[PDB]
Amino acid sequence: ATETSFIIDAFNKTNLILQGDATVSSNGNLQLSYNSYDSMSRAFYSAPIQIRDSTTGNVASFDTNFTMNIRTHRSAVGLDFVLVPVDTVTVEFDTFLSRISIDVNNNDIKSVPWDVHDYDGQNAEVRITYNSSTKVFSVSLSNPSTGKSNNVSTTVELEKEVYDWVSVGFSATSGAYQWSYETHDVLSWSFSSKF
Amino acid sequence: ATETSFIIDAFNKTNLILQGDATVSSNGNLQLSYNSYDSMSRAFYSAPIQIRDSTTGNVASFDTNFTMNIRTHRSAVGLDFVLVPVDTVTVEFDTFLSRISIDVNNNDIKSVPWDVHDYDGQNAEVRITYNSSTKVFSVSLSNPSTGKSNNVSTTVELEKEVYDWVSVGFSATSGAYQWSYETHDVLSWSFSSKF
Amino acid sequence: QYAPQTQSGRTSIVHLFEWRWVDIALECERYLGPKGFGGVQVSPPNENVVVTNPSRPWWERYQPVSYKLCTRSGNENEFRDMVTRCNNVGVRIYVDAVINHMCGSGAAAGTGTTCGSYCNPGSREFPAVPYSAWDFNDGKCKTASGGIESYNDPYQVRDCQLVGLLDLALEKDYVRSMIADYLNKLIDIGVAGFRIDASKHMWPGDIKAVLDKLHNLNTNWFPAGSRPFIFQEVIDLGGEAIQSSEYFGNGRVTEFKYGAKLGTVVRKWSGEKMSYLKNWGEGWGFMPSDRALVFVDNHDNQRGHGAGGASILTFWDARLYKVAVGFMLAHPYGFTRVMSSYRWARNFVNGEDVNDWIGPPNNNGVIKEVTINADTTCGNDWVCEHRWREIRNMVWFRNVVDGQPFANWWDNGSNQVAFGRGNRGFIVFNNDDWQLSSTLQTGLPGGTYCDVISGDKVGNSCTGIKVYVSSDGTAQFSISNSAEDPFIAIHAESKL
Amino acid sequence: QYAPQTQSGRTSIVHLFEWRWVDIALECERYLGPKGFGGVQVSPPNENVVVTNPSRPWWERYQPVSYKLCTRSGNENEFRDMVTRCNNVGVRIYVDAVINHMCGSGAAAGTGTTCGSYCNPGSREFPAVPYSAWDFNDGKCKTASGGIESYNDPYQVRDCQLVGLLDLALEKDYVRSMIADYLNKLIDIGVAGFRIDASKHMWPGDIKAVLDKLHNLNTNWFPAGSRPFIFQEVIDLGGEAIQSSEYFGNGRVTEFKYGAKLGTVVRKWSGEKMSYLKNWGEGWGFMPSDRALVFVDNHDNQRGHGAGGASILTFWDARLYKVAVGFMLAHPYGFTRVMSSYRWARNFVNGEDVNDWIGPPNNNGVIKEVTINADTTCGNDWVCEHRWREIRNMVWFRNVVDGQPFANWWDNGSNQVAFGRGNRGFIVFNNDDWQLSSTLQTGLPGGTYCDVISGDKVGNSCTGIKVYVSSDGTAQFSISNSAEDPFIAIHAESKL
Ligand SMILES: *[C@@H]1O[C@H](CO)[C@@H](O[C@@H]2O[C@H](CO)[C@@H](O)[C@H](O)[C@H]2NC(C)=O)[C@H](O)[C@H]1NC(C)=O
Ligand SMILES: *[C@@H]1O[C@H](CO)[C@@H](O[C@@H]2O[C@H](CO)[C@@H](O)[C@H](O)[C@H]2NC(C)=O)[C@H](O)[C@H]1NC(C)=O
Ligand SMILES: *[C@@H]1O[C@H](CO)[C@@H](O[C@@H]2O[C@H](CO)[C@@H](O)[C@H](O)[C@H]2NC(C)=O)[C@H](O)[C@H]1NC(C)=O
Ligand SMILES: *[C@@H]1O[C@H](CO)[C@@H](O[C@@H]2O[C@H](CO)[C@@H](O)[C@H](O)[C@H]2NC(C)=O)[C@H](O)[C@H]1NC(C)=O
Ligand SMILES: *[C@@H]1O[C@H](CO)[C@@H](O)[C@H](O)[C@H]1NC(C)=O
Ligand SMILES: *[C@@H]1O[C@H](CO)[C@@H](O)[C@H](O)[C@H]1NC(C)=O
Ligand SMILES: [Ca+2]
Ligand SMILES: [Ca+2]
Ligand SMILES: [Ca+2]
Ligand SMILES: [Ca+2]
Ligand SMILES: [Ca+2]
Ligand SMILES: [Ca+2]
Ligand SMILES: [Cl-]
Ligand SMILES: [Cl-]
Repeated sequence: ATETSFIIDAFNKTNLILQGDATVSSNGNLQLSYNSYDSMSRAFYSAPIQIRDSTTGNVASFDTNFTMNIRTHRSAVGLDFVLVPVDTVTVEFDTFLSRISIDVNNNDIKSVPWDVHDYDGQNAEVRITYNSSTKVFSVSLSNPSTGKSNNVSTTVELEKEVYDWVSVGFSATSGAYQWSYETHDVLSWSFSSKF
Repeated sequence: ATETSFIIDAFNKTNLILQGDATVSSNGNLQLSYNSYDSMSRAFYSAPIQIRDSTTGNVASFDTNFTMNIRTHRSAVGLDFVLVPVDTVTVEFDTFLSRISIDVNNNDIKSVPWDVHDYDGQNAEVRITYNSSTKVFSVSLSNPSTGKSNNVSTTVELEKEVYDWVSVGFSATSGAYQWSYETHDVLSWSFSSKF
Repeated sequence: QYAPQTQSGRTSIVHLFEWRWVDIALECERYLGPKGFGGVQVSPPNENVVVTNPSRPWWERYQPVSYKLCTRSGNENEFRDMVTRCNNVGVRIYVDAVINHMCGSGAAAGTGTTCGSYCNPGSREFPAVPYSAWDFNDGKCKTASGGIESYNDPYQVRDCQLVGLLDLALEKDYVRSMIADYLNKLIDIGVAGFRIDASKHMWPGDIKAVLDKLHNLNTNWFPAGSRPFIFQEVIDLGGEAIQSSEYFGNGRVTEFKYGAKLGTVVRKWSGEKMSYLKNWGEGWGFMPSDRALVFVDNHDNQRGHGAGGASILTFWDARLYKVAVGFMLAHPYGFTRVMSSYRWARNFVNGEDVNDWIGPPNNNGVIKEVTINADTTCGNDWVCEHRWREIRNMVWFRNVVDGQPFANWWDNGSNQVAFGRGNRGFIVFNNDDWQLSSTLQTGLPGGTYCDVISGDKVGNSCTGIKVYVSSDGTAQFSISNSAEDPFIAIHAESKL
Repeated sequence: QYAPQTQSGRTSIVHLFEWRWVDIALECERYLGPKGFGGVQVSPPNENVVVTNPSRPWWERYQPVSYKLCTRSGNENEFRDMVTRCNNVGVRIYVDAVINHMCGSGAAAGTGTTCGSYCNPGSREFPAVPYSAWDFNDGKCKTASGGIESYNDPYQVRDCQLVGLLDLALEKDYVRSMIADYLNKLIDIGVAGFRIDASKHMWPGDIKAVLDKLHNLNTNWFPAGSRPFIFQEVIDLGGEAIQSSEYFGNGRVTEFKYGAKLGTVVRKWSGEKMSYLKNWGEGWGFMPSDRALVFVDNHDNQRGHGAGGASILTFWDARLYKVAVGFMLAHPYGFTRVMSSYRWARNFVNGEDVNDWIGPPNNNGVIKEVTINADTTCGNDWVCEHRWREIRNMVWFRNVVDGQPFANWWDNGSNQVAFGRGNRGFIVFNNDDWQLSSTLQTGLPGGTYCDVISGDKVGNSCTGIKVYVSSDGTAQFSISNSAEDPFIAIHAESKL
């Protein structure tokens, strides 16, 4: 088994897998959707993470924090945190539908509405945690400047072979026509998995 | 900047980059040189590690432990721990020359002799540490069963652009003719870098 | 489907974004025809919903309510007049075909449409077509919202609603036929081809079905048996389930990687240098040249970059834009499209531009005419990049070197680059922060040539820089990094 | 350099490892010739240092002291006799050329050599050649030890000492000439080609220089203008600085990836299945077929696997070995080499075999003769894999299908596979833990064929399994997973 932990206070292309319109700016910000529209861009940490040890059937607990800054210029349109098998589990911050969802295999297991206006153009701190014991998956969103918060938790079952190894990262989608201009920035990111 | 840490109690090909005669056995052991001779095999962790942050000139301290089992069946011939720039710094456990060296750019900065007979076919615990403050690079080798130990330390300067990002891993070399049969196993490995 | 159907020798099309039909007709005769432009991409000519908040945005034209040729650009007679007049001077017309959807499902029922047609979006009623609830994908879409929720699922992006737009059931022969009738009416009027809007949101096979129902082009201007030129808008930068290659069988596809990559290089970002353009084209992972429609910026992506950080080059960054457009027009890769825009007020509210929605220059909603100044520039806020000497002369350059192979590449290992096209043209760029002073092999016949970037060949002289190419094809070049246009281009027709 | 120079129709060579010249001569006449074997790779025929601790190991033969044809295998006259007799029955001889080095620098000066020649390794004196201190790379090597310290540095692996062996200065014309004289003497005797030992440790250009000095083959047995066949030993599994491709200009190269990969598949390790062999060859990342010398195991890598964990298959795992060798012999990729070994006592001391050094069967150091039993097997501890029916018949199969394309592949999605070679041969394997019962298209003419794996075609009948192929080329196959040899092979010459 492999437990891994990393703390990124400023990004660099070197240890990342970038797909589509995903780049790292001179000041270390991971930028997605800046140059395109009606498409998806992704950025993953270069090393796969083990969520389930097939040898013991043991599933890992993980915790991750990241600060993002979404600018609507006004998921179908939004920023998603994803665990993609090397059956995807996604945490969607959908600005078009105005909802935050815990999605598994395209099925929204749980979702709460959110007012994008409370976080638009501002640094938002996100924490996603999964306790393999209680099987509780939780999402915390907060605007440290205004004190606003949004939370959503549910129980997800990751005790399946498909979740043995996954790539962890971000997926951002830009819409079409008037929804073509949303940009997404991730300033920092820390992740930790443990059996 | 990125700090990263990982603990592998049993290997898996998934998060590794294997080159040459390097495989992971059914029981989770990283095996090198089992099927070949007179060649080099390598195994690296899939994600590059940042040793030097160009933005601040700051160089990271790192610590790593691994347990190996070399079987001579009796470096030019041996197992080496390497930091390869994405100018290589190597720690050589040379069984042919019977020496342990701290090598940088093929130049042995420091080396001590070792009796391979004290570790042949037995689990050996290795610790390599680098303190960026004192710039001291140290190597500790010990046979936990017999209590034998070998240590070597020196000062290495990693404050160079080439060392910004590196791949960390193992490199094993098998010799020719009567030196064609040495096998190398790595059972576990933990690594941690910090600024 | 891949052949542009332009007149003999014409190699580019220009997007006269939001122009009125009467102005395009005049432009064809007074400029595009004489200047060798191959064609014009026009805004959607079919009836659309009126959006009053914001006030008549450019994007309301991508929300159809019927196929009547009645919009702010003009009516059917004005449209026919334009097509006839342009064709007569050898300039083709390509229509922006909005066929994946109708208007927003949340649109108000009524007659707030550009031609007064009635529609009830809520009940999927478009009596002017006619389309009814059963002509849409509502029951086929797999999502709970009825909208696209994941771009990693092809079924969602093709069968569900794109940003709330009512999604047409393109597998039905009735729908296919209604669209085919619309496109065939245009073909018969004299249109040479179509830009298929939102192609990523339709199945390649469905588009193919419609295309197979199209007539050959009007023999009044086209040879018998000519098929319409087809270019599909598909944004594929590599980060998703749908790939541009899925559409190669229907015609050309927009290569969005082109402008994004070029912009990064010309700006010298991310460690990119112009010397890397040596293997530009398929070498950079682009689609096959014969399947590509290329451009530096398009009507959509030229917006939303007020806050910086975007590599896309537009008229807002004139100097760098001219260099990028010049390189594109000189390079053999793809079929080129030139952009022609209108300027809008870039105003920020809390760090984001709020005028990316603004429509064309207008007087209480009525689009302003394009006025031509004595210096050949445009008034009424139309920027007219196609009229800039540097761009105008480079589209001419492309016509002149048409067919000639990429040759005689040179670079200084940094940002000074040069290359020719057979023995008909040569171009040199200085994107370094220092002077360019070198003698290069141009591959051209000896003689004196007028640089078409700084001037023109008028009569027996050049109005700008003159380049002297010796008998061996070599020529001395001196380009200051402080020059207004840090690049020089010469061709067979600028020779004295 | 790539053509084996075998007689018409012969497609394999066998390594008669450590055999005496007199025994090879007899084997050529009584077996290899009649059975269609193309040639024999012989152990180094030149004088070597005597190692008494361990007692005469196989590896002492890779430490030259002179180029006199005098070793434990025999003397010059016996060697000439062997070459003549083998050539007369159409079996070629390929010499293992040890030319990168002489003996160990730590060897004792003296006359403890196979032919009594004197040498003083310490002072780099080899008067029987002669070579002196200046004919070695001591001053060129960049390491402090004078030995190879890193395989990631080409200069170290080529110019420094390989495991303490005195490294020859191959760039010097004198050295090149001494080696060329040695090789030319062999060519004139009638040798068809050479295995270049330790090629990774010599510069490709240096080897080339020596090769250019070689004579054409002896016209007594070879057509005028024939160049010697060359196969270089280079171990490149992909983990290092030197690549096999660097040697393609000199002749063939040993493809070590072949046996390692095949072994993993046949053993069904690491999730590998035989069905994956569909694109075996260049598809698996191997070198070009026309540059490859392939084999399942060689004299060196067949050793050291007593403790398991190694994928390499050898005579020790007879059942799986026959399947691997059969697949190799049937597949069109590369030029094939069959191994022929002697058995040694696999004894462990603390988890490691201590007899990997043991030399050939012997009586106080004198190599034992190869005795042939009535059942065509060998005595005196020579295993003689080349005499196993299954291997013998597959080398015949390869001759029969020579030139025919890979065709009619079939697989059950697991470990049951089948394929043919044009219309001359077909082979089917069952490596699954269940019965194989299927009717397959063999591509062969209708008729009854003798399975050459379980028996032979003797007179008017088969001694083993019979396969009945219908007029349409289809045939019923039934192979139990409990069969001694879980595979069947038929060809044009086993037809009744
Ligand atoms: C990511 O790290 C890379 C490698 O350290 C940085 O690239 C280097 O930046 C240094 C300092 O400016 C230069 O001296 C080197 O020439 C660069 N290497 C190359 C090949 O460009 C890069 O700046 C980092 N990016 C971020 C956003 O931190
Ligand atoms: C993500 O951030 C959370 C919240 O700060 C971290 O949890 C805290 O760690 C701090 C510092 O060690 C403690 O003082 C708190 O007791 C922890 N909990 C809370 C609710 O504050 C967590 O360590 C972070 N995880 C990662 C992977 O960076
Ligand atoms: C490394 O992890 C991989 C993925 O979990 C393991 O492969 C799986 O093993 C499980 C349990 O035996 C099987 O159910 C799956 O079918 C396997 N996946 C595949 C594609 O084989 C693998 O066993 C692990 N290796 C080690 C040494 O732990
Ligand atoms: C490598 O192993 C060393 C030695 O055990 C670790 O250092 C010790 O950590 C333990 C457990 O936290 C402490 O009790 C000791 O005080 C530490 N020092 C010594 C000398 O024992 C070290 O944490 C390990 N490093 C990694 C990266 O795994
Ligand atoms: C997970 O939940 C268990 C059981 O409630 C709790 O005791 C434990 O502290 C949790 N572990 C982590 C890593 O959150
Ligand atoms: C490195 O050395 C410094 C200075 O002697 C010491 O204070 C510190 O504890 C060390 N840090 C690490 C991470 O070893
Ligand atoms: Ca969802
Ligand atoms: Ca955008
Ligand atoms: Ca060294
Ligand atoms: Ca070996
Ligand atoms: Ca649609
Ligand atoms: Ca050598
Ligand atoms: Cl477009
Ligand atoms: Cl070999």
